[PDB]
Amino acid sequence: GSSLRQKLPESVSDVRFSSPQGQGESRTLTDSAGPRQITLRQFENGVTELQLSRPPLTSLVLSGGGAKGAAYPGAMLALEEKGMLDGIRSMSGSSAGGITAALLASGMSPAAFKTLSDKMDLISLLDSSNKIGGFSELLLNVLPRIDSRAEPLERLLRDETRKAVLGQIATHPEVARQPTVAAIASRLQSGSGVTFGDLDRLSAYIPQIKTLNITGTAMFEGRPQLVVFNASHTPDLEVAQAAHISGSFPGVFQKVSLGVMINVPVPEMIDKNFDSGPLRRNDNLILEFEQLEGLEELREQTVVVPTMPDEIKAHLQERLQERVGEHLEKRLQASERHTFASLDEALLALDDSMLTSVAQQNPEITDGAVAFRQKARDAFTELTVAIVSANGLLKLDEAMRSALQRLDALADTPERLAWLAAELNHADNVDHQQLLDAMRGQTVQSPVLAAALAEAQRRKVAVIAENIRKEVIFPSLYRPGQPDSNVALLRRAEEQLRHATSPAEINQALNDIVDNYSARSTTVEMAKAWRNKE
Amino acid sequence: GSSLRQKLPESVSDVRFSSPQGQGESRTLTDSAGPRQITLRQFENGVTELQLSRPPLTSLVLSGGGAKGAAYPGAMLALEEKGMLDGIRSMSGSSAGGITAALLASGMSPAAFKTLSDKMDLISLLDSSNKIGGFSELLLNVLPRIDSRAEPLERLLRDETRKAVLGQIATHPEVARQPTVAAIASRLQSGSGVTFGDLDRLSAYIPQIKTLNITGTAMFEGRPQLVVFNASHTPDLEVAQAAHISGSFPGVFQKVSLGVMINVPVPEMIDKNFDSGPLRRNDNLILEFEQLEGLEELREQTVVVPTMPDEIKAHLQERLQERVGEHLEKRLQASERHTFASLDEALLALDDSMLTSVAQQNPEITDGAVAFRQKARDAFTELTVAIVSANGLLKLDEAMRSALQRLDALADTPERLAWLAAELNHADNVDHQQLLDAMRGQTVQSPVLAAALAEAQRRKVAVIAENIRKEVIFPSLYRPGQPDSNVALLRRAEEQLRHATSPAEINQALNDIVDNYSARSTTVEMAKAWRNKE
Amino acid sequence: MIDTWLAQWGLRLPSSNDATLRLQPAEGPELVMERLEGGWLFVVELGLVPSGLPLGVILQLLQVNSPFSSLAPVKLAADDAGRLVLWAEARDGVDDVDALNRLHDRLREGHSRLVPLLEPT
Amino acid sequence: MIDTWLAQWGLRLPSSNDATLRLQPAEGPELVMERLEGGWLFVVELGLVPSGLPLGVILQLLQVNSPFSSLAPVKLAADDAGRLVLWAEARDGVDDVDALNRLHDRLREGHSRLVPLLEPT
Repeated sequence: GSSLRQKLPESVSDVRFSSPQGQGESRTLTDSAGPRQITLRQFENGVTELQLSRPPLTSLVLSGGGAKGAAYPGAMLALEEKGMLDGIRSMSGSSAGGITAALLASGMSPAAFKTLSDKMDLISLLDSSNKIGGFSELLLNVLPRIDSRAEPLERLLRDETRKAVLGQIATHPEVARQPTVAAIASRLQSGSGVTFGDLDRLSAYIPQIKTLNITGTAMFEGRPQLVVFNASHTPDLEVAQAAHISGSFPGVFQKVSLGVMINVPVPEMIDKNFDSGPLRRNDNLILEFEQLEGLEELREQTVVVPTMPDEIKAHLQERLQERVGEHLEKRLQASERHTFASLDEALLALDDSMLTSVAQQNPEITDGAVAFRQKARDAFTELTVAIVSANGLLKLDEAMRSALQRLDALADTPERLAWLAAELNHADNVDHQQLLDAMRGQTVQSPVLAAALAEAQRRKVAVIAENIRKEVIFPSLYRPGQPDSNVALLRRAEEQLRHATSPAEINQALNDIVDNYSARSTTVEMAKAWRNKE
Repeated sequence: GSSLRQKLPESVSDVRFSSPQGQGESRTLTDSAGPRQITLRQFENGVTELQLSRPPLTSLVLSGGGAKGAAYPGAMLALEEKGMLDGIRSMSGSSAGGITAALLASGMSPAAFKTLSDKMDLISLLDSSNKIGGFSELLLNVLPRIDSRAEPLERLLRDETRKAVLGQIATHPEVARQPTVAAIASRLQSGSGVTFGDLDRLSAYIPQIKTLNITGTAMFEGRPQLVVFNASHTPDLEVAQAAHISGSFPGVFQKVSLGVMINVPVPEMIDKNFDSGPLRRNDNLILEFEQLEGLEELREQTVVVPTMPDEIKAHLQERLQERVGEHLEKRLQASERHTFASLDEALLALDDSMLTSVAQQNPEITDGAVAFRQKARDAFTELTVAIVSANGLLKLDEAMRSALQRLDALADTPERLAWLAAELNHADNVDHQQLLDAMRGQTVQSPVLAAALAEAQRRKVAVIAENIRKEVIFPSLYRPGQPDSNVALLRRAEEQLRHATSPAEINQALNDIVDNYSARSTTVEMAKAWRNKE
Repeated sequence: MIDTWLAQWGLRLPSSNDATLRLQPAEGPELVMERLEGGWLFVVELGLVPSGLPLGVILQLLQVNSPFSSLAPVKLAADDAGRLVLWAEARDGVDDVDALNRLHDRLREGHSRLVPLLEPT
Repeated sequence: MIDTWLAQWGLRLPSSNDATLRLQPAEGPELVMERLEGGWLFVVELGLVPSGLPLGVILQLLQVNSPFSSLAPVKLAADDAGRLVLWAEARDGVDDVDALNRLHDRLREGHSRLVPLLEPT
């Protein structure tokens, strides 16, 4: 449990390295295998070292502030220029960049976007010539109420987005014919704006449509609050509405009844996800103005660009172009290292593709691992046929037992049992989840199922903790008046919460706060409220 | 309040030495003046440094333990050999040395004592062939009850003491004729033992009779307790009884109803006294076995000697003789240094004698100080005539006012006002105390009286604190099981108490204890009891 | 000189060495050693500071940092996450095997002394 | 080199120097300097540790001792009497005027920051 910062002596007998560390000469088991250049080195004492190309660029995080979003098309060009704009599957922006990523997710081609930003850098500057639950669902519920429907910004975005999305639909007439798509474009042509729900729904068909996450931080009661608009929380709300709402510098709370601050801290946009193993699944290009994903690893993924005329804005679309150009080729020559305590552990860390690559190249190494993977993938289907045919009529019939028996047989080391449990936890997999939800709290014959169930509850507990961090801590932690004493307490509650494995530990987090926070009331209430609810 | 143990920087402007420290060349105002060799050096900036011979040897502290008190006559000889046994006015012993100093205070000449110790080193070894308020007045009240009157040790001591005292009385037939003495020796010849009350009463007449203090530490309830026998607490109790009681290694508590440990820590025997100034009034010869009077200053005054035959006991009476011989001549060539912030401050630190010596030698220096001393000594008599003639009939008549006016006139600097207050606080001076007791709590016209009264309450408060240290702290602090955490707390309560100037601060000391002591009950009760009483 | 301190357990400072190594001895606390400008930082973890400590315990904690403590030069602190830590600082040049062996022992001595003061709270 | 540190206030290290000197500047805490084997010990007093401190305060206290604190190398401790103390250690040889001037400032910075955390308790 690591340490974060920013007379003769009687002998100590024999001492190992608590982590795995290669000792002695290494042989190379597999050199550069596959698209992701898998290298395996193995040492005299077993320890296997994995080296592998940086993950695929699948995400774009756009940080807000200022008005300077006339530089933004610099990058956009740099992306299609080197041709990895296709490869993006997600876009995330706050404040001023909140609008920009809207435009882009909507499917606005690189050249298309620019001309708009050259009549936008007027508008973005003229809007600066203008200038229980939480403060999230009480926004999520205040929208349909007393808010002026469509402004100059809402209209313009509504249309920009609606053009891109509708345009892509046509270039791809193979998808246009699919019911659900043709349902969406008849909505769009009726005058409706693009939602997240469908930006999402369209990114599965066409790869030039991207998902959207717009983050923003609203002051209430001196206490900044995180607010998220994305496919999951605000699915049918319109992309235009949100990007404008998060245009609101500090914004009015309608007075509804019962470094600096404009920054949403970078890591509050990047997503928490449960990867089956120690491998990161993707990379972020983080554009900024002026598996704890650390400062140091985030720096590595962040390029930071250094009354506006029309030629200085070009300059800025060149400086950016060029930095976001060197990065992308450099990032192509850098790596990831992961150290394991055994070969099989490191073959477990690879997805089936990667495994298959190493296998092509050096089959002597992997035959065991491919054998195991094959049997697991079989047993997991076999188990799914069971779950489904049981709905035909909860009760673990024999067929599930048999497949759980087949899985139990594969878990002949602690490493593989862990892998088999995680595999059975994929939130995405409705049928497996169907079964874990059912055996929740139960004692089961099968070890694998027993693992999987425990793993499930750990996750349940982690989201609860994460929710509390976001709504009891985050607001206090960044209250401007906050005496350092108070900050110390909460920076500690965060630590407690990070490592919380059981509801009881979560309770203790909150009590530490109730017992020790000096109103020097609300945070304390807030906490009390979390402590009593299930 | 001292510490006990065992980017450009923005400037700090002008900084003095918080204590006085001589800076620059010194002149010598007065070289070796008088019996006590007074030297005054004065520096360019005013600071006057005093150097003076170590104080008179007036006290003998005898530490207990073992049976090895057959070495003791080594020193006794060394004392009369160099001839400073006369000069002793006090004797203080614990455990095994508790007997020894009894014998000596009783007036037993050096040679006399030895022959006894050569039939005592049998007896002292045969007794090892044998082997609200507090545990102090419940001893002080358990004595006259169910205790076997006179044992072999009680008898032998009763007589040794009674011989010496009665013998001295005769050699000095000028005192024998005085009523009070002739009252005491008719008691002694009647079969009564020597008390403290009279050992005291006789030391004023004859200088070969010494006072006695016997300290001892009794375990009760695992909790060691300090117990004192002296002229003030147990005046009429017999010297013999006590020295035997404190012969009791750990001793039985009759079961009456409602480094190591045998050591009474050295400083619990040496006396707390309120000297009018920064000068120590006397020295201790501390014999040990194996104005915070510090470790370091106590070391300086402590010489530490390194089935018993009769010739090895001689050896020991020679080793001691010789060390207690080198000491006494060395101590004669060592000094005391005191630094003051002005001449007059250092002339204030001298008693009238010392003053008079410096005056003989360098009258230009002192005329002012002798002028002031003369007028103070006059005004203090003048005030005493007032107090007394008022008893003739509480109410400050004019005559007291006049003398208080004369004193107020002398206090023309903060240093002298302090001196004048302390002078008026001499506990020994019944008439002054008569007046301070009367104006207690009152607001008075005279500044000097206002000082004196404040000074009085400070002292009242210090004895209370000292009492608590001795009976709430001391017992817990040296409980054998005591976890260091607990020790830290009390070592701190001691600190609080040391610096306590008002009853309110004393209350807080005790609360710190109630609030923070882990029974890991009694100390806490004990404290509660002190906190409620006036 | 660190590498010869290691050497005595038949361990060797691992190639491509980065930030933090962690040694776990057969008895007692894990030892975390970061690496610095010109020296290593040894550290031992004692858990998150507990709520409701009694004064005396607080005191015994603070007293670990007196320049005269029996544990010198080991220091007691908390990291930014509120985790109570004993640490010392081994410099290249200055220190050597015997000296590192001392640091280590003083850390284990500090850890055993204090560790029961927190738990029972 | 201490004597030339002194010199800048027109003070001079007093002859027949013994254990403890005490400097009182025109603003701010008194500075106690004991003398050691081959160096001086600067110390600043913050009062006796209070009873009933809240956790966060305890934490901010402990955090003063992280090897990375803005006050390094000044340390926070309590003496045997339970008195809360900031101290640093100036060696002969190593340190000099500019360096001693730093220690001093870090002590005053530490004292002003913390001193209000105790009083109001």
